[PDB]
Amino acid sequence: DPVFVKDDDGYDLDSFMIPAHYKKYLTKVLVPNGVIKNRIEKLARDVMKEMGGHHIVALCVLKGGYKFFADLLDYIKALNRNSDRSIPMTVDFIRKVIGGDDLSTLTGKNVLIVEDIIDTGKTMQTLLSLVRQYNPKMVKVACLFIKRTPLWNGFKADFVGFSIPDHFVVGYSLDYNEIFRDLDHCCLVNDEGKKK
Amino acid sequence: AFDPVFVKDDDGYDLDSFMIPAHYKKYLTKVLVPNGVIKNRIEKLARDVMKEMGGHHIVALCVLKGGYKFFADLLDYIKALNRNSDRSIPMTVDFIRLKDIKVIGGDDLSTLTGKNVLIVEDIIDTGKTMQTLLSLVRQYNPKMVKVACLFIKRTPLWNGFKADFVGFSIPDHFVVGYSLDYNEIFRDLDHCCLVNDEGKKKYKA
Repeated sequence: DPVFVKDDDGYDLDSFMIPAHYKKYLTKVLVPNGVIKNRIEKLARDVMKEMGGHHIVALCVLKGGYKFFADLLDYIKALNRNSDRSIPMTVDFIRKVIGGDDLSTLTGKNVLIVEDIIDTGKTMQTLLSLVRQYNPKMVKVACLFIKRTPLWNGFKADFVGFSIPDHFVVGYSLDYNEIFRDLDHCCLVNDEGKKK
Repeated sequence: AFDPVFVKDDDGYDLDSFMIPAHYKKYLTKVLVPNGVIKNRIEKLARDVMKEMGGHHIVALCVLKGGYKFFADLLDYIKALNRNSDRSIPMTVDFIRLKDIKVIGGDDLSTLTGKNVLIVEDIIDTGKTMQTLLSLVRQYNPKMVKVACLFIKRTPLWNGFKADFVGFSIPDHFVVGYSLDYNEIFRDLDHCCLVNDEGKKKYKA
C-alpha cells in the first residue's frame, strides 16, 4: 500500500535545501528527497519478497525520469547481494525496446514494469497486455507516484510509492524538462513556473 | 525561514510504509518522522547555522542527553560547508552535562568568550535546560549564543523559550528512534516513531 499524500499536505520551501533561483517558480514541497529514498527502499524490499525467488527482468519506461530507476535498481541490487542466494537481474528500457528484442526472453521470468509516475494507466496497461503475450512467470508494476486523477481509468498497481493529488509536479527528475535539474525534492509548481 | 517543520497531531506514516526491523513493530504505533526527512532537515539546519555563525570560530556545545547521533550528523554537514567556503573558520566541539555546570572538552564556560557558541540538544520540551545554559554562556560574553535543536515538543509545560534552529515541531507523545534515547532498546531504529502502551511497558525500569 502506498503512502497517502493528502491534498493540502506538504512542506515550506525554506524547510529543506532548495537552490535559491528555483524558489521563485515553486509553491511548496510535496515529498522531500529523503522520504522518496526511504519509500523506494521499502518498494525494493517488497519487490524482492515477491519476485526474488526467480530471475527478475526490470522494464523501465523512459519518460525522462532516470532518478527513480537509479535508486530503485540500487536497492534491488543491494538486497540481491545481501541475500544468501544471488538471483539474475536483467534491466531493459522501453521507448520498442532499446535492449532488447526479441521480447521472447521474457518467458518464464519475473517481469517488473517500472514507471516513475502513473497518470491515466494507458502506457502501463498497453505493456501489461504486451508482456502477458510472452508467458512470463509473473508481471508486476512498480511506480513512485500515482496521481489521484478523478479520470483514473485504469488499474491499481502492485508496488506504488506515493498516492498524490492531481497536480503538476517537478523535482527529483519527474519533469521531462531539464529546468529543475538541481531540485532533489518533489515540488508542485506555481503560476510563474508553469511556463513552460 | 528558520521556522521548524510542523508535524501535526495526526501526521505520520504506517509501520509498513518504511523499513523497520520486524521485532520493533510490536512496540510501535506509527512513524512520526522518517530518517530521510530528518536528514534533509538537519542539512538545512546546518546551512542555517553556517549562514548566521560561519563568520567566526564556532564552538558547538552538545547537551548530553543519551545519544550523540544528531550532534555527529549536524556537525558533519557543518564541517562539509566549512571546507567548501572562501574563508574557513575554526571549530570546537564540547559536551555539556546539567546538574552544575561543567564542560567536557578543551573549553570551559570561561573560555567561550569572543566565540560563536551553538548550544545543541536533541529535544526541547520544558525549555528549562536551554534557558539555564543560555544564561550561563551569556555571563562570559561570547560573540554570539545560538540554540539548535532537532525536536520541540508542544507541551503546556513549555516555558516560552524559542530556540534559533529547530528541525521539527512535534506533538506531546513520547517518541523513539534515530537519536532519541530509549535506553538503547530501539538502537537499530532509524525513523522517529511513537511507542505504544506495550512498548512503554517494556521500557520500565
